[PDB]
Parts: sequence; structure tokens; C-alpha cells
Amino acid sequence: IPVIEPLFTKVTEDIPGAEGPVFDKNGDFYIVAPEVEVNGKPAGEILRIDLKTGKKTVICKPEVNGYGGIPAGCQCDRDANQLFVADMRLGLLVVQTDGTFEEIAKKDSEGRRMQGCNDCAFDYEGNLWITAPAGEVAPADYTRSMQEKFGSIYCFTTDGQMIQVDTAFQFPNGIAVRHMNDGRPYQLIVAETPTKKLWSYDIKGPAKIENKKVWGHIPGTHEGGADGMDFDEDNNLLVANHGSSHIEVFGPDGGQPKMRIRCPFEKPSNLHFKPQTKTIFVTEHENNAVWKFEWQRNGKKQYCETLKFGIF
Ligand SMILES: [Ca+2]
Ligand SMILES: [Ca+2]
Repeated sequence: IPVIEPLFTKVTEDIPGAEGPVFDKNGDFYIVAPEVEVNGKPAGEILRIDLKTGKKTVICKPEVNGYGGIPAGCQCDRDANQLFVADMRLGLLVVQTDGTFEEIAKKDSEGRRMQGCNDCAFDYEGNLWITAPAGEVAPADYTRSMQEKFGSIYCFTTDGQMIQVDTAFQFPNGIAVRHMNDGRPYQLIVAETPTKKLWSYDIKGPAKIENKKVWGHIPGTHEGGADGMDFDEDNNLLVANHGSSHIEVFGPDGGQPKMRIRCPFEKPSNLHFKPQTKTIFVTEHENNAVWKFEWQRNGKKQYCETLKFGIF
């Protein structure tokens, strides 16, 4: 498998569990520190990063009823400059740039207790596909599906429904949506970390997925596996292979990686493209830092970059 070794330029450091890199509608960059703890208890943070200086500013330290969150994944909304954050203790949060937030769901559409989330992906229709590797949200005792298969998948629809679309995953992690050229969502890809697998489904409609299938295989026998993911403008899927020192590159059809990207660290966690560029910002857990490197092409436009009132 061809392996490229681009130059990684340091962005910022010392972010415990450095995760969920994201750009908002203004081009501002955000990172979440899920593993920040105070006295041994969760006290995760959502930070804004000045790309010019690398200086960190924590805008939100989410907590509901004394229970601190473990914010791990992000997506920027389109109709409003706000962030949808997957939290391992609080579920789905909507965080404003001013630092204020709101917990989206205590229970799903079936009245079942919500599970802690890790990452999410907006389809062009506005539906948010979320991975829930943890057990029930706070105040429930913290649990995560690294060893047992109780991880779930949700779809938070445009009409405000938190619908559980599947379960029994061994730590569902990164997630991405494949769209047709005309913009129609048609395939959901989900990473199952420890199993070294990437799963896929046919998106039949909002919160409607069918035909679960092992779409791709993650290299290595190291502890870890597929973490964060995203598509480039050509629909190639870059996946951070946590613990492998590489970011895997899958073709439109999946299977085995058609290329790998060597990182100057062992634990790449998540990644995100800077709008209108080839620049990929990468978070990693070896040094708990953020880096950036140039990819061969631009990224696939995020839902937040699309237009509600566009013509084409
Ligand atoms: Ca993740
Ligand atoms: Ca991303």
C-alpha cells in the first residue's frame, strides 16, 4: 500500500484527549478536550484556537447538574453558527460561540435513556448521524463499549427526533456520510474501533438505514483502530487509525486502504479539512496536540458550508 509522508506543522498543544476538530461558519477553529479532569471527575472542555498564535481559549466547560461532560466530536450547523457536540457523558449538546450550551436529549424517540456520544456527521439534508460508544448518559455510572457490544448509532433529524438507528457495536467511533453528486445522501460509514472495521449502510431516508455491511478493513493488531473520519472532494475517506501512526485512505468503494499517510505520532485521533483548502487539521493522543498537513486535494464540503437558499 502506497504511503506518503507529508510535513505535519504543529498547531497547538496540551489538550487532554484532543478531539473533534472543527471550523465554524466564520472560519474559526475549535477543538474539544474530552479528558480534562478535576479531582478525578470529568471536566471536559470545548476550545477555540487562534490559528495565528496557537493560543487556546476554552469557551465552554459543559456540566449538567454537577456532572461534567466528556465532549469528543463536533459538527457545525448550517442555518446557525452553532456547534453540535457529541459528549460521552451528556449525549448531544448544542454549543454557541459565546460559550453557552444546551443538552439535546435525556431520552431517545422511544423513551429509552440516551447514551453518551463520541462523534457525529451532518448529511446535506440536515440530519445528524451520531455514534454512541458509551453507556447511558449522566447521572448513570460511566461505561463505554470498548469490550462489550452495547454501542449505538443515532440520527437526530431536522424535526428534532433523536432516533436510535442501530446498536450492538463494540465502540462505534468516527462517522461519515457519502453523498451523490447532486447532493443526495445515500451511504453511512461507521468506524468500530477495536474490531478494525468500517461499517456501511444504505441511507434510504432521514433516520432510515438498511443493509449493514463491513465496508472497510483497518490495518494493524495494535490496541485501537479507526477513530475519526472525513471525505475529500473526490469521496475518498481518510480515517485516523489510532495506535497505528497512520491515517488510512480508502477509495469510494472501500475494502482495503488504497494509500496511507504516515504521522509523526502513534495515536492520530480525529481530523478536519479547512474550508476551501487541502489543509487537514489532525488531533492525536500521544502528545495530546493538534497538527496540520496538506492533502492531495480539497475536502468534501461540510453541511455548514452548503446553502439553504442556494440555486445550484
Ligand atoms: Ca472519536
Ligand atoms: Ca472531522
